[PDB]
Amino acid sequence: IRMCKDLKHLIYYRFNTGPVGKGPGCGFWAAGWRVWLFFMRGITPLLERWLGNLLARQFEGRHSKGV
RNA sequence: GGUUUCUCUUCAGAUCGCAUAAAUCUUUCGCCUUUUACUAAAGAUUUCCGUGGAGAGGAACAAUCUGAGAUUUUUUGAGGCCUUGCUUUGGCAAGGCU
Ligand SMILES: O=P(O)(O)O[C@H]1[C@@H](OP(=O)(O)O)[C@@H](OP(=O)(O)O)[C@@H](OP(=O)(O)O)[C@@H](OP(=O)(O)O)[C@H]1OP(=O)(O)O
Repeated sequence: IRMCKDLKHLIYYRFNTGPVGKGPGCGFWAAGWRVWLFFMRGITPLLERWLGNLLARQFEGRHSKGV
């Protein structure tokens, strides 16, 4: 989130330079899109393992003593 | 001595990736009632998103294509001839010849 905020500042202070002002008209979404896809690369196996454990506890049942 | 595409197997020691996430363990910090979820540095490992080389099989298209392959100076007649020793009998070593 912090990286995205920093990127926005960078983009805005390369955008609002000449006659353009502080309007909401700047949409240059490639950098934040890159950041959230690299996050999604990292968060795919962790969420896969977590939801697999959730489904296995939902269907196989919870081991009482177990480990 | 074809291209394109799909799948499988094997090897990566190249910035395998002119990009970059996450997790585990051991310690140091910070926040701090306690536990997750946390802070950010190191080390040891992993997973994931991708990649390169080689081989094999399949499918669709061009059906070949791409190759490798002489006289006029200095590289051709200034060529033949008797004698002495050896003849090693194809001639060698020495003289005036043309
Ligand atoms: O720095 P942030 O906290 O991330 O807020 C910014 C900032 O607004 P603030 O100055 O008030 O903090 C920008 O403003 P500028 O200084 O660059 O002019 C910009 O606002 P502008 O559109 O007017 O440039 C942008 O706004 P937005 O993302 O809507 O485009 C956004 O403000 P927000 O946090 O409200 O979104």
